[PDB]
Amino acid sequence: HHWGYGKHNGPEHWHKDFPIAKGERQSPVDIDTHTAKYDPSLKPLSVSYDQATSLRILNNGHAFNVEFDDSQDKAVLKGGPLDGTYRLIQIHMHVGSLDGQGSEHTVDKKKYAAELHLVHWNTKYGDFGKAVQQPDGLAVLGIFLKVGSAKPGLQKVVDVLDSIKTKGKSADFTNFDPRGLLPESLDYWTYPGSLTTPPLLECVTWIVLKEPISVSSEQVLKFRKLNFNGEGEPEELMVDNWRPAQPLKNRQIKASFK
Ligand SMILES: [Co+2]
Repeated sequence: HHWGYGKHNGPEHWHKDFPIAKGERQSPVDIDTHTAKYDPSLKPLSVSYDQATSLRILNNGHAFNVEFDDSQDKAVLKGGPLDGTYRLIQIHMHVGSLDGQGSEHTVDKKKYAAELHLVHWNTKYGDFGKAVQQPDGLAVLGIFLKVGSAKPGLQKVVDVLDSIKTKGKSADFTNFDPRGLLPESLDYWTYPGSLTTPPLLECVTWIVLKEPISVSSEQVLKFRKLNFNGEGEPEELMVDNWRPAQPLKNRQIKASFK
């Protein structure tokens, strides 16, 4: 079998195949707002998704993933704690089975209904594959999801979920603007971490937005209708595909806001 989120292959088994799962810079972590350090020396975050170019959306059996053309600097992330340019390559979602869970990062132990991960990689490394092998190769943008008013930017994804219900299924997803997935405020917390799924490489500079985005009940409901399984196998709803919080160790979490 493969790694996953089930009893016999979930986050608790990962360390056997990827020993780094027990490393010193593992993600996600809990964000204790009473001890996070405000650092007024962080250049403002710069999100430039003006010429963004999405390609397709896919169900790899772990989540839905929207792939982007990262051959050029069309949709990048700079500023904040980042040095250089980071190219957006993919966006996926971690969701729960209940509104009270689903996010990977937590704030004062509170879990959100879901967490969006916008994955970017350092252009000083040539490509994603080379980037994941560097302590500062990736820059992932995390956005918490909370039930409220429907998010138009997410409705685009919601409307195609039917076509990619099972593992391995993919659909064309061009003309998708990721700007519609952001909240109003760009305030964030940041700390050095890793990928949250195998190979769990400690190559990412985490940027987690303080302000979640709102999604309607109908939308969140549709985001839980996807399947972990491939067509024809016993149906396993793709819910609770999140890795719990990991030991922060001596890492310091910094806030961009007072
Ligand atoms: Co993720």
